[PDB]
Amino acid sequence: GSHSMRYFYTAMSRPGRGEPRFIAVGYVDDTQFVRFDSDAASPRTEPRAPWIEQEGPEYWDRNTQIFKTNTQTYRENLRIALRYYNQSEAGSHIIQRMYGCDLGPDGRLLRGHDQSAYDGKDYIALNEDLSSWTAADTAAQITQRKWEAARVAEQLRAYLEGLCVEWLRRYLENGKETLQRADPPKTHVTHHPVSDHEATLRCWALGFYPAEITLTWQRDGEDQTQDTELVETRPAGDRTFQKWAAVVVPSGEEQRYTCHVQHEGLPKPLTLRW
Amino acid sequence: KQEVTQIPAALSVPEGENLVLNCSFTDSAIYNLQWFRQDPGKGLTSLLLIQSSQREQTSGRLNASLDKSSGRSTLYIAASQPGDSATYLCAQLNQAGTALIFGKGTTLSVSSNIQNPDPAVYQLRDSKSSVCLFTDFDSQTNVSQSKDSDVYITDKCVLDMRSMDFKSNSAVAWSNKSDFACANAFNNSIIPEDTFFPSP
Amino acid sequence: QASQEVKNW
Amino acid sequence: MIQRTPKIQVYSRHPAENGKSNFLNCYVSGFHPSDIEVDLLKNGERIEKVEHSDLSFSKDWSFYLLYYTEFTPTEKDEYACRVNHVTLSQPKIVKWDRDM
Amino acid sequence: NAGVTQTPKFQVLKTGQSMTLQCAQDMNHEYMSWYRQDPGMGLRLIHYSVGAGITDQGEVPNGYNVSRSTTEDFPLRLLSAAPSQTSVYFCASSYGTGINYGYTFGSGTRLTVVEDLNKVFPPEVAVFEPSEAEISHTQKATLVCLATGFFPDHVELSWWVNGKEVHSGVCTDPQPLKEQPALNDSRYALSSRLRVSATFWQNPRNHFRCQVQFYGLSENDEWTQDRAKPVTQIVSAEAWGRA
Repeated sequence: GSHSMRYFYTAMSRPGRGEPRFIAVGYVDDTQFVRFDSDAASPRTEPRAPWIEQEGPEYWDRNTQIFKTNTQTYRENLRIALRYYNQSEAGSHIIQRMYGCDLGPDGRLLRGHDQSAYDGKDYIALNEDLSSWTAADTAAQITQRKWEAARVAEQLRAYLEGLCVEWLRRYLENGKETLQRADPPKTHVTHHPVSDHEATLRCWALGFYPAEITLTWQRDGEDQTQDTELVETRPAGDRTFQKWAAVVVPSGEEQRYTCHVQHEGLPKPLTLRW
Repeated sequence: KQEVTQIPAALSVPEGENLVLNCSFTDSAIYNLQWFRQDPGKGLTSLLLIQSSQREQTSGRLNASLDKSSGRSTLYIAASQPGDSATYLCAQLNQAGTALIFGKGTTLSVSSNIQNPDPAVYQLRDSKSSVCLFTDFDSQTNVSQSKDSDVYITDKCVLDMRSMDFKSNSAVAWSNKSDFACANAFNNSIIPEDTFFPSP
Repeated sequence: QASQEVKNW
Repeated sequence: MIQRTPKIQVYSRHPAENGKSNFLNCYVSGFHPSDIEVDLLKNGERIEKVEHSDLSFSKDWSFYLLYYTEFTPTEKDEYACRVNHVTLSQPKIVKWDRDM
Repeated sequence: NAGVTQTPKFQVLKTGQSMTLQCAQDMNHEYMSWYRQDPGMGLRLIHYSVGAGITDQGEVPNGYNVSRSTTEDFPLRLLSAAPSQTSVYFCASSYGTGINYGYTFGSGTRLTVVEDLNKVFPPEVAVFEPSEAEISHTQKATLVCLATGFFPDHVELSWWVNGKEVHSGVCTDPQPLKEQPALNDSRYALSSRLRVSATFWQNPRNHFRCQVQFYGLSENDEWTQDRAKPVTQIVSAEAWGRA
C-alpha cells in the first residue's frame, strides 16, 4: 500500500588512501534501482533493477551529473564539519544522507524526509512541514542558519512534492510486476536440545518480500513471551529473505508454545506449530 | 549538447502592436525557462521565469508560455512601446541545475509613429574644428555608409520631446575636408526625394 | 530521480 | 567517531546437504565506521574467490554488507568467517554450523 | 539594497598582463557564475561555483581562473591577456541549483585587450550650434555633438543642461562607427544630438554641456610615448545661447 522512494548518500574521508568517496544509492520500497560510485573508473549511474533499464540516455546523464556535483559538494562539507567540530584534518569521517518521499495509499503525498548525519550521529533533518530544520548539535545550528538564508528547504519542497512523487508513481507502474509481487513466506520447525531438563526450538520464515515480518513465541497465550532470541532478517542473496526465532523451553513443554507468523503477502494470520 | 535557438533573431514592430518572441529548447525532467532584456550598458534585466510544470505566466504587458511537448516558449509583449526596444534573451536551465543555457538573443526594434513628416536637411557651425544634420524623416527611410571613403555617416535614431509630443528621426554626416558641403552620399539615390537643400 | 538541490554545510 | 560493533550472521541461503555445492552467506550488520575486513575461511585457509554485495546503510546510520562464495559442504562441516573492525580489539572468527 | 556589483566596468589591457574581475553579492546566493558575450556567439559560460570552495569549468574556460573562498565573491583572473579575450563579461548569481529561483546579473565589464597601449587615444569632443534655417522651419534647436578619434569603445556620452543631466530630447548613437572600417586599431567616432525648443536656445542665459567620459589607463601604467597618457578622463563641451 504505502510506497516509498529513498536516496541514500554516503561520503567518507580516507586520508592517505585517496580523495573522499561518495556512494549514491536509490531505493523504491525495499528495492535498489540506481548506484553511483566515485571510485568506479568511469563514474556513472548504473542500473540495479529491471524496469529502470528502459530509461533513455538523458535520465542517466542528469542523475550522473548531479551525483558528480554532489561528490564535490559533500567533500567540502566534510572539510566544513572539521572546522565546526574542531577536528584533525587527518581524521577519517563519514557523512550520510537519507531523503525521499512517502506516498499515500490513494496516490497522494503522505510524508517527505531529508535526514542527515555525521559519523553516525544525527546532524540535521527536515521537519514534516518541509519548511524548517531540526538541528541537533550547536554546529548544525550554524548550518541551519545558512540553509534558512539560502531557502534550501524551499528548493527541497518542490522536489519532494513534485519530481519525487511523479517519478515514484512512474517507477511503480513500470515495475509493478516485481514491486507489488508481495511474495509470501514459508515455515520450517526444528528443536536443538541441551537435554539437561531443557531444550531450544526455532520458528523459521523463508523467501518473503517485503522484509516486514513478525515472529512471536506466545506460549499458548502465557504471560511470558520474551524469553525468546530473535534475529534480524538476513538476506539469502537469492533476492529472497530468511528469518528464524529461537526459544529455550524447559523439557516438558513440547507443544505448549504457539509461534505467531505474520507477513503482508499472507492476508490471513498464520499460526502453524509442530 | 543543450542548444537554445531564438528565431526570429530580429523584429521590427510598429508602436502599439503586439508581438511574439519565440524560443526553442529540449525538454528535460525538470527545468526553468527565463527571459531577459539586454539594454546596451545595463546588463541583463530579469523579466519573467516559467517552469516545466507551468504552461503560462503573466506580468503586466508580458506573457510567457511553455509547451514541454514541442520544446518551445513564447514571450508576448502587449502595447509595444519605443523603450521596449532592446535585445531579448531566452535561457533554459541545464539538467543538473549548474548553469543557464543562453540563446544568441533576438533584437527588438519598436518603430515610433512620426506624426508630422517634414524631411529636411540643415547645416551647423563646424569649420572651427563641414557637419550637417539630415532630420525629420519618414519611418521607412534608411541610410548608407557613404562608400566608406573618408566621408563619415551615422545611422538613424529617434529623440522624443514630450514637451511638444514631437518625435524626430535624426542622422549626422561630416568630413574634415570642406570640399563637400553636405553631400547626402546615399546609394546614388538622390532622384526620388523632396528633401530640403543641404546648402546653407 | 535525484534532487539537484545543492546543500552546502 | 561513534564506534558500533559488527553483527555477524553466517547462514547458508539454501539448505545444507551432503556433497553438493551451496551458498555461504556472512551477513555483517550494525557496524560503523564503514571500513571492514571480512573474509571466508576453509579449514582456516582464506578462500581467494569471494564476491561482496555493494555497500548500503540502514535507518540507524549503520552500514550492512554481505559476502558470498561457493562452497561444497561435507560432513566434517568445517567452514567459518573472519571479520576485522576498528571496534574489534582482536579479530573475531565465527564458525559455520549446519544447524543448531 | 541588493544586486550583483561588477568591478570594473571598463578596462584596457595589453597582451600578457594580469587582472582580476570582481563580482560581489549580499543576497545570500550560494551559486555564482561567469559568462561572456561576443557578437554572433551569444552568452557563453566560463566558470560556475555551486558553493564556496567548489568550482568547475564551463564551455569556454581556457585562459580564465576563478576562486570562491567566500560565498559573497567570485573573482575572475586573466593570468595572461589575449586578443581573443576582448568581450563583455557578465556575472550571475542565484540561491542555488534548484528551479525555484532565477539568475540575477550585473551591469557588465567591457574589456579590450590591445597589442600596444600606444594605440589607445583620448576622445575629441566638439559641439556644433543649431542652424538658422532650422529655427524658422521647425521651431526647434537641433544641437549635435561629435566625439572623434577615440580607442577603445570604452566611452559614455551625457548631456548636462545647467547643473543636471537631461534624458529628454536626446539621441546618442547605439553603436559607434569606426573611422577606418577595415582596421582593428581604428579610432572610433560617435555622434549625439539634443533637440530643444528654439526659445531655449534663443535665450542666451542657458548652459548646455556635451560631456564624454573616456576610460583608459592609470598613473601606474607605463607611457614612454611623448603624447599625454590616455588616462580615464572627461572631455566636456559647452554651448550658450546665440541668435
